[PDB]
Amino acid sequence: NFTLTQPRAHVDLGVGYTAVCATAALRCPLTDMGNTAQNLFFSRGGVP
Amino acid sequence: VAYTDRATLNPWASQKHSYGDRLYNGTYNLTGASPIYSPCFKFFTPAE
Repeated sequence: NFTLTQPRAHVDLGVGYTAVCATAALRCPLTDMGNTAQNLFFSRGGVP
Repeated sequence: VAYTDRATLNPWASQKHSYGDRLYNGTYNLTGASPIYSPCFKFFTPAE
């Protein structure tokens, strides 16, 4: 099992910002906006 | 899995050995020897 590893490096050369993100489009929403409560009883906290 | 707040909406044909799913599911041979096509053969049936 030849473990090929290639160490390298990289450095930025920008005074302000030379790279921008632009959230533009929308795919399908991942979590449904349905009806879901929470039952905080999971937490063994407080004096009973 | 659709309206999770509840468990069903038809307590009389969504349960095992209920009023409807014994009548409309051919595994029990109620309307077996009857050659009429009833269009509920697919909405109530455990398929292969």
